[PDB]
Amino acid sequence: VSKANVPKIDVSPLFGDDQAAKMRVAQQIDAASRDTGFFYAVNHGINVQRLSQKTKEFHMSITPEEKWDLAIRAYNKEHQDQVRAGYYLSIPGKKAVESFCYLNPNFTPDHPRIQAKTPTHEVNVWPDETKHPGFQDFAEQYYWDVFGLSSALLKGYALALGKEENFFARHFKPDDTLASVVLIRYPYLDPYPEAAIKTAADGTKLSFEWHEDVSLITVLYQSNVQNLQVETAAGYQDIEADDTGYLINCGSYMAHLTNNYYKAPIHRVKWVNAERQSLPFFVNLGYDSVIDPFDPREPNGKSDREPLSYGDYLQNGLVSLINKNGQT
Ligand SMILES: CC(C)[C@@H](NC(=O)[C@H](CS)NC(=O)CCC[C@H](N)C(=O)O)C(=O)O
Ligand SMILES: [Fe+2]
Repeated sequence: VSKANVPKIDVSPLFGDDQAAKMRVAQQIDAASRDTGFFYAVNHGINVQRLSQKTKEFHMSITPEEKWDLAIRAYNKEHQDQVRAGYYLSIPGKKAVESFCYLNPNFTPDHPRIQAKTPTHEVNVWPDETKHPGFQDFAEQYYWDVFGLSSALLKGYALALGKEENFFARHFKPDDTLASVVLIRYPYLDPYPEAAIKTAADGTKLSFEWHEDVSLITVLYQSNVQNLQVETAAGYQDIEADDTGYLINCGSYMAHLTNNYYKAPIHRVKWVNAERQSLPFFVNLGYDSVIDPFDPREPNGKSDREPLSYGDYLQNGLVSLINKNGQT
């Protein structure tokens, strides 16, 4: 019933060289991360009007033929190499949500991780240029725009924890990041299929159940339709929508590294019968990236938790999320 306190943080100093101003941003990241776990990043420099318009044009013009040709393995047995990247189909009358996921544009057939067949690395699939002119160029450019924003955010998290600003960002590299963009369409449907609505223990109608994120951080743009709720000790609280800002939260890899000092907030998606967009960028590191866990509450920072390689974390995490909350 209540509304979550989600502050709006001007992140523009993180692109600059005024070190005190960066510290003032870091303090606000720290405070939000220790409270509900969510904040809006504002003054971020990304053209989100164009993001939303180009995503809508793609979602509304793609045909069933094209969806089959781009489908991940869960929907097309022919595409055994597409576990992450491709189209995630809706099922008329049963499943409302549909989406398109793409990975690092640098993952080509000649990339060494692709040649080694390393798990979680795939080459992106794209629609025909002539049916969707400019879409691939836009989407690859967007990847690097949100990469740049995420790199700056990571400097803020580092300073917030008392570390040098490259503590996380040094592991977040264009040549090997496992980060993904997902372009999700939540449709207006009348009648809305009952199989696509889940009922929470507390009676709330949901589109996606409670979870912690599989990410270091999650950088999310959504249309202006309220849908997210965050769990607190006193129950779920509504996150108000803001279609000019990016909603930021930590994933479970951050909670692991920090001995839960920055928790991964549990959140869920309420069912709303409205046409809307949900466009997450999941900040993932490289396959071999390892950050030694530390405990910010302890003077010496010592913690007993085992270091975890990002690749093993991600592979287990994505499968666990499918098993718990369903194939999307
Ligand atoms: C809550 C939003 C981020 C969005 N949900 C989501 O994106 C949910 C929960 S964080 N995320 C996932 O299913 C993980 C997708 C991972 C992606 N295929 C990849 O290979 O990297 C929604 O609107 O449902
Ligand atoms: Fe999430």
